[PDB]
Amino acid sequence: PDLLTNVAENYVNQDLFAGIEWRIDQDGKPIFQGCAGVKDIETRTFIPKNAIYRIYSMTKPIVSFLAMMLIERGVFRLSSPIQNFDPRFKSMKVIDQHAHIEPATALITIEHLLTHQAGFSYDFSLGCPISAHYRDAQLIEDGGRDLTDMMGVLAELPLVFHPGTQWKYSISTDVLAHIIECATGERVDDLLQRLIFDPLDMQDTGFSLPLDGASRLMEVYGMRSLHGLPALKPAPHVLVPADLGSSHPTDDPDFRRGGHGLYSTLDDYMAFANMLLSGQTPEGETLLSPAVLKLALAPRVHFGARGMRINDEPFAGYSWNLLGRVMTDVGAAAYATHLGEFGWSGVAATYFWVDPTKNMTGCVMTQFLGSQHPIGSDMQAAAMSML
Amino acid sequence: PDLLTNVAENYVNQDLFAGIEWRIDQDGKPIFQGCAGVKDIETRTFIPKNAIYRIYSMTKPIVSFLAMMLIERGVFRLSSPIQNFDPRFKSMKVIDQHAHIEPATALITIEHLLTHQAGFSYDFSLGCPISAHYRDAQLIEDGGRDLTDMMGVLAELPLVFHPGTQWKYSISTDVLAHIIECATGERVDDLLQRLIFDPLDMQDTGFSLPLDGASRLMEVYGMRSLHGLPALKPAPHVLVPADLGSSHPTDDPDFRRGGHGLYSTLDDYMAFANMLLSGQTPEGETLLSPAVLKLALAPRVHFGARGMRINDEPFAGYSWNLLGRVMTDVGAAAYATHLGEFGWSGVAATYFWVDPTKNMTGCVMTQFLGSQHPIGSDMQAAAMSML
Ligand SMILES: CCOC(=O)[C@@H](C)c1cccc(C(=O)c2ccccc2)c1
Ligand SMILES: CCOC(=O)[C@@H](C)c1cccc(C(=O)c2ccccc2)c1
Repeated sequence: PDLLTNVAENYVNQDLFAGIEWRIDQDGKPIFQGCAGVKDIETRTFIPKNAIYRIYSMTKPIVSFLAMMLIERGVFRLSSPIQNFDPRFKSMKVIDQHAHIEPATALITIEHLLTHQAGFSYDFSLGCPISAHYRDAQLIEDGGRDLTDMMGVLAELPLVFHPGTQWKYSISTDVLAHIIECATGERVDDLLQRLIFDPLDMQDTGFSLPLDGASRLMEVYGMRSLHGLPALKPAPHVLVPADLGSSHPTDDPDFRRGGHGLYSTLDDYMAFANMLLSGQTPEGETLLSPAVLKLALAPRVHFGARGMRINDEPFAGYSWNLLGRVMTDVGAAAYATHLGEFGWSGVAATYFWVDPTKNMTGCVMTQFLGSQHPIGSDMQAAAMSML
Repeated sequence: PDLLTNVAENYVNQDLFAGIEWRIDQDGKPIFQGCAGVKDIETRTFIPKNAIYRIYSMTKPIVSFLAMMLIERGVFRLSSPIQNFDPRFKSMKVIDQHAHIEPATALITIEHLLTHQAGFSYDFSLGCPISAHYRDAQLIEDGGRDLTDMMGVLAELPLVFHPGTQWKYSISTDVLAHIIECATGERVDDLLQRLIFDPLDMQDTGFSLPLDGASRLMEVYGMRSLHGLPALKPAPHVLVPADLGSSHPTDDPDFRRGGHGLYSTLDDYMAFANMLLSGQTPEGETLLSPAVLKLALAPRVHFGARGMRINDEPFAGYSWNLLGRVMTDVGAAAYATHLGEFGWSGVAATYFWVDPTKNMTGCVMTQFLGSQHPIGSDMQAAAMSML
């Protein structure tokens, strides 16, 4: 039966999500799709055609893919030290949980940024030795700050381990977007437009709403913590509209980031996901050669018995490649999948996957910040059970 | 029986040493003393009255004692970073045996210099990752270069471990002499004269010969390796005059060092050794307080299974304090001693000890570079056996 509809309708009928859309493609054509709920519970307006979602860290596979294209074109290489493009990242320091600070003993490379092994942290990282200083600097909160300037502020702060020696999910994709700009002399949003969005016909994807976009933007629900102080336990899961402060502008022509900030649609993101099965547009144009796509997807960071964790949340059986998660042990997995399934997700509960063993892609779009309910994994599992 | 004479005479009669003097004091007055052999085997001139010896690293306890006086007087402290006095030692790097170089993760302190834990090495260190670059720079060989200038060259080279983390006998006492000059605005030789030599009436001790000193200087025998390349096995122990090149001038008024370079006499060095029993001159003037002398003599570096070693030669049962060796386990010792016996020695086979349990001091003066025979320890053992 249609387990995907069941999952989505149950979430809407339990007042856990306002509105959900999903699509599963196989061999580049839709095989399951649906929608549940509404654009916003306040007016119960129906989900519009080509509804728009804040995809947060589903920005990261796109920016990472751009970096792989630029590696293929010779702009830089995985081993390139980022200080060669921005000397503000020369002479980094490292801080630990015992207040000890010392010089970094390795240079940060492009590969370190793509694997979150550079030693950067994130503003909302609970218990982190440096996240308090990120929050004081408002690195994430101040979305009106130009990327180039935010990077100058970040560069003055210490790392939390020596580059290459550990893994911690981080602001490093934003550093990557910035280093792309340094290396090319172009803006990351223009490069994304020319190299990825326009060839794949992702006309609704970008760091600002399209002209007719305000009426299609889905409402975002959830509770962002006071002052950005990382919470010690989950807030109650309640459909209250979320206040984004100045972190996620809708119409700032200079807003651009590497780790979040894109708006997109279900249809646009599926075009990107389907492309990742081959590296080609549907017309057959190559965005990334098979050899470099294989380089990008191969498991690259392997985890100990604790596994891959973000703020202590597990990604069971997943390793990390240059674009995001990749399933490397079905026997350790916590929900239905196949070896080699890859993809990523965002904090407003958007989720996608690519499953090469089934020539399958899937994406769930919704807007709930810090959900206590893993809707993305639930929908993936339903789709796996159906195919 | 006079074991000391028997040892010394056997060494002279076996053509191993040209000339030997010794004196052992108890309670500040001589109990055993003697001489054997000649000033030089070429003319067989007898050892002159107030014969002069190149004491090499028996310079180090003198310069270290000076540093303790300056600590007592508030000039600097054990924890003082040396870069505060000479910024050429900011931003040190560390090299390892696998060609890897990285920034030092700790600042070098005065204490590190006094304990040879700063990470410096020495030109003649066999197998050392950096000693080839010391030799290329001629740090030891170029005795005509001003101390201040040698330090500038040394400061550009990497350490061989992070400061504080290991022990390696080193050029750090020369760094200490230079930092003393930076901290005080005075020259180390003027400070030694005023603070130590003049109070102890050590009128023949200094970095150049007295005006009547040339005829009193003992000839120096042995083989220095060609180009300074550290030898893979001992050279034959043969009494041939040694060529010191420009490493050890006799009449350069600006030659001064921390780790070697002093000329002295048996009588002068015994005045210094006897003072180390109390921190006082024989007239009762305090050069160093009892509390700071105890701080200087307390065992400070402890060694693992292989023990304290220099170029793989062992100092069995010895630990390191701020002035040199200190006996911390008679059950591990390789020759007669008592708990707390301390002192040092030099590469031309001069040797001294202070034994607080016996209120005893002893010194052996001779001139043979890189002796295969441990004459100093043999004479200490003889004297211990005669009490
Ligand atoms: C998936 C992408 O989200 C991120 O990981 C970073 C980029 C991010 C960026 C901007 C805003 C937020 C939050 O609003 C938030 C974070 C943690 C808990 C509750 C809310 C998070
Ligand atoms: C005790 C003080 O030894 C030193 O610190 C330096 C000043 C030194 C200076 C000049 C010559 C030598 C050697 O002749 C030698 C070194 C190693 C092996 C064999 C011979 C050593």
